[PDB]
Amino acid sequence: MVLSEGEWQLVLHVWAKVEADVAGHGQDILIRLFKSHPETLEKFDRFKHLKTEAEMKASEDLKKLGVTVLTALGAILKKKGHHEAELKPLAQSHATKHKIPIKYLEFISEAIIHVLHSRHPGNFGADAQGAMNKALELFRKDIAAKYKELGYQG
Ligand code: HEM
Repeated sequence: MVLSEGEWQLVLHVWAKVEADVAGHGQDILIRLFKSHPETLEKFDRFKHLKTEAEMKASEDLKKLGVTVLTALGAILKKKGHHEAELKPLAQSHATKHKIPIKYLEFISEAIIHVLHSRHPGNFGADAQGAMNKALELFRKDIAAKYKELGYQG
């Protein structure tokens, strides 16, 4: 699928806001995912044991992961669709080391949208949410295609 430039602009304008606090937004997102869809936590051997939201917030390693994930995502969004080189390593580890089904990539997309909507209401009205949704769907479509070539199809 293809985003127009005005859609990419809506995406990169709210992302610029996220980028003022990457660690705080990575924390919010992962916790939202884990609270909404607890089964997802089972994929993380390093964080599997965290029992409450308070322990998740206090986890220094979970914060460092959140930074790593948002940074990789940010790098993809900034390519505005031309993200074939960035997607390759990401799809290989998520398909063959981590084994993350597309369904879980849908769950984290929903958590990203939930946190931007709560934190950036002024820069995340309906049009901007529509554009971010389209960018994450494009992401998911391209990753699923890569999964299939890799032998996983998730
Ligand atoms: C926006 C979508 C996502 C992005 C950009 C992303 C990015 C990354 C990156 C950059 C790393 C470290 C390098 C690597 O192992 O490839 C990582 C690790 C990992 N990811 Fe993802 N990921 C995403 C979605 C998810 C989801 C939905 C799951 C599970 C429900 C997941 C599970 C994991 C696990 C288990 C690891 C290893 C973490 C650790 O170091 O202990 N990922 N991810």
